[PDB]
Amino acid sequence: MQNLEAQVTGSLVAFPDVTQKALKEDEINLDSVLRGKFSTGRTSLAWLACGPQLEITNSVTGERISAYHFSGLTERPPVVVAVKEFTWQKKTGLLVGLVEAEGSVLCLYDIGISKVVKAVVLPGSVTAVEPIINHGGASASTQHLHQSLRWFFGVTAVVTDVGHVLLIDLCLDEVSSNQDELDASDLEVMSVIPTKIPKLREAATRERRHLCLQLAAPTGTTVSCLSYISRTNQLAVGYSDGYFSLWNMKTLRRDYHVQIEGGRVPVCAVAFQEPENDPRNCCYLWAVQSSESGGDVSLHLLQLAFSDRKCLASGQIMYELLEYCEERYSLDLSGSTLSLRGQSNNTKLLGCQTIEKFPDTSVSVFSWQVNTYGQGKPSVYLGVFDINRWYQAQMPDSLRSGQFLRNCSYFAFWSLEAVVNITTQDIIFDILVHERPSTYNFDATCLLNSGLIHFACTGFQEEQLQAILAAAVETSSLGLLTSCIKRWTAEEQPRSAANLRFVLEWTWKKVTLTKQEFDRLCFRLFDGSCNFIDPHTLQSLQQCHLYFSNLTAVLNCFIAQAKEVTQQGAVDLTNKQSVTRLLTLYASVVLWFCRSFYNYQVIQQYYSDQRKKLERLARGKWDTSSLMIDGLINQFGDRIQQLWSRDDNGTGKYPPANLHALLDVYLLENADEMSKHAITIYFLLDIMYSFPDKPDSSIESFPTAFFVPGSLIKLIQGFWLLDHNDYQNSVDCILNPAMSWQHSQIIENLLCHGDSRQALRYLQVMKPVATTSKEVKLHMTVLLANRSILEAWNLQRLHNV
Amino acid sequence: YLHTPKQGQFCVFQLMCAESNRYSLDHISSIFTNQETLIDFTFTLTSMDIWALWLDDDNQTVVKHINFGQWNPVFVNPLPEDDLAISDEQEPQEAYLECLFAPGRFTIAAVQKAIQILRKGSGRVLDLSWEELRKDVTLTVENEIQNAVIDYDVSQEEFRQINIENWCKFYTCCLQYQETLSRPLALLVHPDTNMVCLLRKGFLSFLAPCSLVEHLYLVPAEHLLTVDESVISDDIDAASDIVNLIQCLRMIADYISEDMAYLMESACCHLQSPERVAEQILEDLIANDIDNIMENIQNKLQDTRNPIRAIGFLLQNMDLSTLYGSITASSVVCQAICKISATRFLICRDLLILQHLLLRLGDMALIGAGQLLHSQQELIPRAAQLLLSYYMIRWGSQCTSGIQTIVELFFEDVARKHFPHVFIQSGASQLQEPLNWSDLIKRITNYLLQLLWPSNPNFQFAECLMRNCQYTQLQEYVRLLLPWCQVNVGSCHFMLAQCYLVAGEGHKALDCFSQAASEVEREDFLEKLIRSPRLQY
Amino acid sequence: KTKHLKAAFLRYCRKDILGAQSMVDSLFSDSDMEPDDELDLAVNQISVDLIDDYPASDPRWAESVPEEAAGFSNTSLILLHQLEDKMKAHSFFVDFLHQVGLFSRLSTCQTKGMLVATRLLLSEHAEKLSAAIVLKNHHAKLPVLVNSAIQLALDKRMCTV
Repeated sequence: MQNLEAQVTGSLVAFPDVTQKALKEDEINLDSVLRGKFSTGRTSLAWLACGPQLEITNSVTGERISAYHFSGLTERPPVVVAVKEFTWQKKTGLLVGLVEAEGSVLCLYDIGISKVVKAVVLPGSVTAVEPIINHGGASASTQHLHQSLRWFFGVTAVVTDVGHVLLIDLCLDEVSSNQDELDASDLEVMSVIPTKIPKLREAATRERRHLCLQLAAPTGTTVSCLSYISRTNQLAVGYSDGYFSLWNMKTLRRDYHVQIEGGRVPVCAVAFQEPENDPRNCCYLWAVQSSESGGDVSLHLLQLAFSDRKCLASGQIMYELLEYCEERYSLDLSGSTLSLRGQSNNTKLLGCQTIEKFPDTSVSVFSWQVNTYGQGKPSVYLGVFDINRWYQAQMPDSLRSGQFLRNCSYFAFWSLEAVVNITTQDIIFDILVHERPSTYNFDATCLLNSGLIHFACTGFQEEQLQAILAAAVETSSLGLLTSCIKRWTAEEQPRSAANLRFVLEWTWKKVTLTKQEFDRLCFRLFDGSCNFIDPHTLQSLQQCHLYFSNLTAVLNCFIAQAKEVTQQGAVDLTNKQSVTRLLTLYASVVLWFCRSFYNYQVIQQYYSDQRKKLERLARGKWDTSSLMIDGLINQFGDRIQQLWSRDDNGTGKYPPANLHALLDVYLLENADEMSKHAITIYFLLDIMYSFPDKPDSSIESFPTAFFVPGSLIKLIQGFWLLDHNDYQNSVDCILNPAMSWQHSQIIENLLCHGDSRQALRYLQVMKPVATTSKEVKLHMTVLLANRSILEAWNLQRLHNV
Repeated sequence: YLHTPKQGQFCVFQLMCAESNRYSLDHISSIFTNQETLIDFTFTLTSMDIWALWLDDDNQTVVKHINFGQWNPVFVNPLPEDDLAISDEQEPQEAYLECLFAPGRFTIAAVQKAIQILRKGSGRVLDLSWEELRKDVTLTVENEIQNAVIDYDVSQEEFRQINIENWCKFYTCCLQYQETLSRPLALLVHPDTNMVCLLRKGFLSFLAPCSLVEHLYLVPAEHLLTVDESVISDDIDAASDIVNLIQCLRMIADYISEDMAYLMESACCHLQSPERVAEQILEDLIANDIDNIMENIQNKLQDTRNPIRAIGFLLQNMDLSTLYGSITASSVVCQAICKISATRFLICRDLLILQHLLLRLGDMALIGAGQLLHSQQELIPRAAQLLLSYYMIRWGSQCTSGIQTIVELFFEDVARKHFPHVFIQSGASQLQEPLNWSDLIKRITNYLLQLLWPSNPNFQFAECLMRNCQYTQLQEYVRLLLPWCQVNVGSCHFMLAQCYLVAGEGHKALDCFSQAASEVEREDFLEKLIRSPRLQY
Repeated sequence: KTKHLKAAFLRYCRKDILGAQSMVDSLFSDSDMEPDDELDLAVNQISVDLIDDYPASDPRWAESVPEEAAGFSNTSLILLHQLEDKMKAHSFFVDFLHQVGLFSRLSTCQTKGMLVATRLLLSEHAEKLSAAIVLKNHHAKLPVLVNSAIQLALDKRMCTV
C-alpha cells in the first residue's frame, strides 16, 4: 500500500496550434489567468478560457470542437469567469459568466453553431453559475421545484462577489430572440416571491427582460462556490468567509447555514455522495475549503439527514424534509506529514468529482497539487474516498493518531509523479476520472495548458509457484502457462527440463484432486440425499468442469510441444490427456443434467412388452431378437450391460435403472461422443412422450447445448418411432435427406408384419449390399412377396448358385 | 471556404436586399476543419448540407458532410494491400489471379498499360477481352522468366526465386499505374434527387447511405463516443450497450492476424464448423495476449448492461424493372451485396468467438436451473438459427459482352423480373409517389439478399446454372448452401442431379432426383410437367 | 579469473559457427599479460578448465550456441551416443584451439604422483580417458554395473531421483 503510482498510457496529446496561439494572445494582458475544466456532462468536453477567449476541446482527443472571443461594451475586453455545460431542446451548449468593468453578462453559448444565443445583464460581478433545470412548463419533471419556478423556461442560479443569489429565467420558449453578448437583455429582479408570476413573466418578456427571483440579499461576502444537488433538491452556496448554506428549491427557503470547522477559509468546491445502506435516509456532502493565494486545503464531510425519501416519476430518488446537517469527517491535506521541516507548502485543489454506480458504489475523488518552496517540480496527488468503506470503518471523524492516508481502509491515494515527469513545464488545470478503495482500477485524463495526458491508476519457492500456477488455471489465464511451456521447451537449459517436469507432475496432481472433489459433489446428486441443488454446489461443479477443461488445454500444449519424448512418456501423456478429456466431457454432461419425472417401471414394462411382442411376431423366421435401441447399445458391447447391471434393479438392458447409470455412459472410454448423445436423445424422447401436456420443456435444448447434428437427431427419432410402432413417420424421418445390421433388421421386421410393399420400397431406395447368403435369401423373399419373380430370379443368378 | 496554414474554415451567408437596393450578408454558420487538404466542396438547399472532399497526411481520400461542429464520415474504399499472403498449399499463380480479377479489385486500363511497357512495343492495344488479357499477361511474364534462366542446370530453388522476382516486377508496374488512375477529383450532388457522386480520376463512385450496423462498426473509435444514442434506439440504454459491444468487436478485429482471418475463411470454404474455428482463434489470441487486451475487452464488457440484447439487435438488423438495368448499376448494386456480406461475416465470426468467451466467463457463476433451462433452449435455438444462417448468406454472396459476377447474372435474369411486384406490394398503389433512391435501393438489396440468402422458393439460380454451359459453379453453390439453408432444398437436389447427369455420374444423379421428389408436395415446377407421382417421375 | 575463462568458453561457442569474431577475441587476448612462467600458466588453467567441462556434463560454453554441446537429458538411456558426441565436442575443441589458440601454455607439473612435461599432455590424457569411458560403456553387464555402483557409493552418495 505504500506507493500507488499512476501509469501514463499515452504520449501528450497536444492541442491544435490555433488553440495554443489563441490562449497565448491574451497573456500579453498581465491580469489574464488561463483557466480550464472538464465538463461534468455526458458530452466528453473540456473548456479553456483566457481573458475574453473561450476554447472548447474534446476531453479524449484534445481536438478543438468550438471557440469564441467575447466582446465587451467597454474598451476593456470581458473576462470569462464561470462556465457550465447546459443541454436544452436537443442542443448542447455552455452557460458563460462574463465580468466587465461596469458589470457582468450571463451568456448562453450554443456549441453546435459556435455562437451566443441569449445574453442577460447581471446586477454585480458574477462568480459562479449553476443550471437547475433545462426546460419549463407544468410537467411531471418540474414538480420538485417551487410553483414560481415552474413558470420559467430553463432556470439558472447565478451568484455574485457581493453575495447575491439569483434565479434567472432563461426564456428557452422564446425561439425568436437570437441575442449576442452586446445585445444582452436587462434583468427584472424580484426580491419577494410573487403570487402572479405568469403575468409578470409575460410583462418582462414583452419588455425584452428576463425575470429573476432573488434568494439572497447582498451581504458583502463573496460567494466562492455554487452547486445544485438534484437528489436533495438543494442549492449549495459556499462563501469566501467559510460559511456554507443549503437552499431548498421546492420551498425557496434556506434550510441550513453554518461556518465550516476550517474557519474563515473560502469554500471552493462541493461533492455529493449517497451511501448504499443508511437506516435514517442520510446522504453526504463534501465541502472543500481552499485559499486562492495558496494555503491550507481541508475536506469537510457534511451528513444530511432527511425524514422522507420519494421516488419521482423518473425513477430518481429525492430526499425531502432536512432534519439536520452536521459535520462528520475532517481531513487537512496541507497539514499531513510530507514536510520534514517547516517549509511553506502551497497546496491547490485541482479537481473534485463523485462517481456513483447503481448506489452500490459511491466514491469521491479529490485531486490536489503541492508546491514546496525551492522544489521546481510540483507533487500531484489523487485521493479516492469510499463512503461505504467509511461506514464499515465505524464513521471515524478524522484520521486516527498514527494512521496515514497510505494505510486507510476507506481512503486510497495515488502519486501522479509519472505525469509530472512528462509535463515539467505544463500547468495542470483539472483531472477527470472516467466513471465507466486501494483495489480500485480506473483511467483518468489530466487537462494541461498544452494539451491532454491519459493515465491509468492501477489498484494494489515451489509452493509460491504452485499458488501462481493454480491462480492461472483458476482465472483461465492459459496463455501464461502455454507461453511458459513453449519457452521452456525452446530454452535447452537444464533448469527448463526440471520446470517442465514439475508443471507436468503438478498438472496431473491437480487433475486427481479436482476428480476427488467432483466425486464428493456428485455423490450427493445420486444418493437421493439432495432434493434441491444449492447455487453453491452448482457453481462448484462449474468450477470443477472449468478446471478439467483448463488442465486438458495444458496437457494438449505439452503434446503439441513434445517433439523429443520417450516412447513411454508419449503413451503416458496421451493416456493422461484421454482421461482428462473424458472427465471434462462427463463433468459437462453432469452439469447439463443439473441445469435441465423418469418413471423406470412404466418405461421398463413398455420395452419388456415390446421385446415379447417382437419375439412372438418373429416366430423364429427372423433374427429380430432386438429393438433399434438394443442394437444401438450392442455397439458398445458388454460394457453398457455391465454398467447398467451395477445398480439395484438393473436388467443390463434399456431403459437404465436410474439417471446415474445413464450419465455414467459418458465416462466410457473409446466410445464415439455422438453414439453417447444418441442413447441420451433416445432416452429424452421417452421422457417427453410420457408428458405431452407441457410444450416448453427445457429438454428440447439438449441438441443445441451439445452441438448435435440435425441429421443424427432425425435418425434417432426415426429409430424411436420404429420401436414405438409408428412405421410411417419412422420411415419418413429415416428417409429425410438431412448400418449393415440395421438393414437386415428393418427388412425382417417389415416382412414379419406383412408389409412387403414397404420392405420393397426400402430395398429399392437404399439398395443395401447383400454380402451374406442370409441377406441374399432375405432380399429374394422381399422380391417374391411383391410378385417380382424375374428380379428375384436374376438376383439368384447374380449371387452360391 | 477559407484556407489558413494552421486550420481551414467554412462560412455560410444569406444575401439580403434592403428597400434602397443596399445588399448585405447575413451570417448563417462557421465550421472549422483539420490539417487535411481540401479538394472540393458543394452545398445543398434541399438537405442544408455542406459536402466536402479532402486528402489526409498519408494522401488517402477523405469525404465528409455536415448540415450547416462534427463532420459525418464517408467510408471510402481502401486501396488493395501491399503484400498478398499465400498459403503453403496454394499455387502462387491462382492466388494472385483471383486477387487481380476480383470485382472492384482493379481497373483494366492499369494492366493494359503495364503490359504495354514490359513489351517495349508500340502495338495498338485491341480492346482485348479480360480472358485474352490474362493469357496475354501470362505469356508475357513467362517469356521474361525464360530469358532470366541463363544455365540449363538451375536448381528448383533458384528457379522459384527467379519466378517470384519476375512476377513481382510486373505487379509493381501495375501498381504505379493504378496509383496514377486512382488520383481524387471532386464532388457532384443532385439538388432535387440528393444523388452524390465522387468523381475519381479513373472511375465514378456513388455514395450510398450506410446502414446503421455498418456505420457503428466502421466509424473510428474516437467518433463512436459522440454518436446520438436517440438514432440507435428510442431506448438510451440499448443504444449504449450496442455502442460498447461494437467497441469490443473492434478490439477483437484489431488483434486478428491474417493467419487467423484466413483460418476462418478456409473453414467456411471447407465446410468446417465456424464455431470450432472461432474457438481455436480465441485460444491462440489468449496464448499471445502480450498487451492485456483480453483484460481491456473484459473491462468494457463489464460496462455493457445487456450484451445478449445488443447481440440480438445486431443479428436482426443483419437478417420500374427497365430502370437501373445498366451493367454499372448491376455491379454497384452487387458490390454493395459483397461488402455487406463480408463485413457481416466478420461481425458474425467475432460475435461467435465473443459468445464462446461469454460462455467461459459466464461460469463466473453457478449454471442455475431456471436460468439454465431457459437460457439453454432459447439461446441454442436462436444461435443455431443465427451463425449457420449468416455463414450460408456469406457463402451465397461469395458464389453480356461485359464481365459480370454470378450475382449480377442472377440479378439480371431472375431477381429483377420480380421487382415490379416488390414495388406494388408495399402499398404504392398510388402511381403518384415520387421515386426515392434511399428507400428503393434498401428494398431491392434486402429482397435480393433473401433470394440469394437461400430463403426464397424461386428455385431458379441453380436450375439456370444446370441449363447453362457452366455446371461446376452450381455444384459448389449448392455444396455451400445445402447444410444450413432450408429454403429450396428439393430444387437444390434437382439442380445437383442435373450437374451429376452432365458429369456422367448417373447413380448420384438418381439419388438426388429421388431426394428432390419429396418437396413434390405443393410444388409448381413438377406440376407443370403433368398438365402415382413416383411412377410419373 | 572466472570472467576470462567464461569469455573464452563463449568464443568457442561462436567458433562452431564462424571464426571472424572469435579471432578478434583471441587478438584482444593479446591484451593479455605475456610473462611466460605463470600468467601463460593462467590461460593454461583456462584451457584445462574447459577440457574438464567438455568431459563433464553439458559443458558451460553451451547455451548461446546450441551445437553438439546441448543439455542432453540425464534421464535419457542415450548414454553411449551422448558420450560419443562429447569426444567429437572435445575434438572440435582441440581444432578450435589449434587454429586460434593454445600455441603455448603448459602447467601439468605434478598430479596424483604423475609428472608430465606439458599441459597439452592433459588434453591427450582427457582424450585417452574419454576413449576409456566409451569402451566400458560398450561393455555393460550386471557384474561390471554392480562393481560400478559400489565404487560410486564409496566416493559419495547418489541422488535417488
